Amino acid sequence: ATKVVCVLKGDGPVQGIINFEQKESNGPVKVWGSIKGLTEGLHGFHVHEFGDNTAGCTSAGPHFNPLSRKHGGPKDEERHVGDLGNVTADKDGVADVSIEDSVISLSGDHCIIGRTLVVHEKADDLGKGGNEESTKTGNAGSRLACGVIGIAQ
Amino acid sequence: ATKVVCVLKGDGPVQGIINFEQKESNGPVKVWGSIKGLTEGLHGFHVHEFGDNTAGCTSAGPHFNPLSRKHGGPKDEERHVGDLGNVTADKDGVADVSIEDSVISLSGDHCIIGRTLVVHEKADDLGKGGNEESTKTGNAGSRLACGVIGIAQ
Ligand SMILES: O=C(Nc1ccccc1)c1ccccc1[SeH]
Ligand SMILES: O=C(Nc1ccccc1)c1ccccc1[SeH]
Ligand SMILES: [Zn+2]
Ligand SMILES: [Zn+2]
Repeated sequence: ATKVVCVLKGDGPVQGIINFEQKESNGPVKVWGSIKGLTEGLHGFHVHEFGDNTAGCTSAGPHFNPLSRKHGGPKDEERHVGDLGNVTADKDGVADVSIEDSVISLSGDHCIIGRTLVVHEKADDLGKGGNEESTKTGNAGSRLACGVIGIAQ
Repeated sequence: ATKVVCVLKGDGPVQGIINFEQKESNGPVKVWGSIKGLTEGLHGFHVHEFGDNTAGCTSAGPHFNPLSRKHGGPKDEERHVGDLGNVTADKDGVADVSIEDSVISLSGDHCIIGRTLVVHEKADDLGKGGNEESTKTGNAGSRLACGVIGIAQ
């Protein structure tokens, strides 16, 4: 019943449209849409803390982390609320996105409305890279495109 | 205290940053920042319903209007929640924005988080233009720049 949407833009050629939908407050969020202009393979896919694009995607701050946990894959107990893991771009540079997540929400204290969705330069190592940056960002590199997560029709 | 922010971008040169601060729930909201690339004079300045940028500023929908009223100035009893009236571009094309509104909120029913701020091509006539368009849009014309209203540090 709660419908939200995010348009991903950055300096470069990466852009996309991601829909979010949640039927029950406590229940899962379906995340789906398309992203084009990516390099083929995995790209880190995260909700960042701030709906702030004042200095581009950098202003968005870290992965949304209300419970002060270390970075992980979406399936781990130890993760950021914003840890949606990876999306996969085909050879034409298009990632078809379809995720269900039960840690993000479109209501309550884990609500992601007014926060930033970011698609990253390279693979999220899901906290398994064996360095400090692995358990903070997943070493997914720079922020290619982002947008503020907003209420849709 | 809640702090939110909006970056205004469009197809032309209008660019700006607008901060929103509310110290207590259903308290007044301070709106302040800077917009540049505006023609000298009054520009309609409204929160629109949808934080949806899929089709540029057009997909923002109409003025945020949860109480199903007609368009007016921010000081009118008959207004949209999104009716913030006008901002003034000086002779350099810069609008230094500073508004206090008690109808918009950053919590509860009148909350503008995940909605869209739009600066318009022309003056908001505050519903006194003597036509249908006046009682819906204030004849503010086209959407020069918009942004989704997001959570700030
Ligand atoms: O809904 C929100 N909070 C909220 C907090 C506690 C209980 C119920 C609801 C919210 C606040 C800001 C932005 C977006 C949302 Se969804
Ligand atoms: O505030 C929100 N929910 C909410 C829930 C319970 C009490 C008060 C408020 C909210 C939801 C979506 C967007 C923005 C806000 Se501010
Ligand atoms: Zn993380
Ligand atoms: Zn209006």
